[PDB]
Amino acid sequence: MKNMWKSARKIDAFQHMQHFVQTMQQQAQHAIATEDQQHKQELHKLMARCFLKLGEWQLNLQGINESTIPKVLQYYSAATEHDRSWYKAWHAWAVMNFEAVLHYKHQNQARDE
Repeated sequence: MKNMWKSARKIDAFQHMQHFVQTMQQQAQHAIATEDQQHKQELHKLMARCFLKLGEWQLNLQGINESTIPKVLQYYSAATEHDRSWYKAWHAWAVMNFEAVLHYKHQNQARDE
């Protein structure tokens, strides 16, 4: 799916990503055991990478606005929750929040006039 996105097929890849992460969450819910818990850590890593890609691709497609910011924020928060010790996830989450701050500042300036 990363290759699909790199092939310019964006919307379909993103929808597939949503479906795949939902399925992967369902599988996690189905996953309860010790060695299965290790596979669940692997699941968390993979699906946190996935959530980061969901946030990034939704940002790229739908741009930045009041409606889009909550969804990507939710994706990145989920990614951080899945892996708290991944630099990319936390950096992306902070970058998104900072961009939201800048966006609201810009609309403050617009509202001033």
